[PDB]
Amino acid sequence: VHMTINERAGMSKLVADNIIASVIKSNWVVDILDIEYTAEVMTPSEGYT
Amino acid sequence: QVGIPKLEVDHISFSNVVSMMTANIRTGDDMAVERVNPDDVRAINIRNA
Repeated sequence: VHMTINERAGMSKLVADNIIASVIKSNWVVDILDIEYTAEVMTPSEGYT
Repeated sequence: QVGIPKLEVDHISFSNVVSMMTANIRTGDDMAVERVNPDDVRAINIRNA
């Protein structure tokens, strides 16, 4: 399933655990459009802080 | 003939069949819910019934 989550509002936490669980076990691809993020590109030497 | 209802006549009957639960219905597994509030009060849609 290529699930699309336009908004996480009102979502059960149990359901969110379930969806990530299906990401891992059922190989779901879930796309959360609600999220905003800044990114940083680490060099391999500095690793993930 | 069919059996007359006991309530239908003025006799007293001191033996009767009584339906009953086999054990206490109050098992203590009371229902509980995950309420999850609106993210933004201004975004709420009062409209449309």
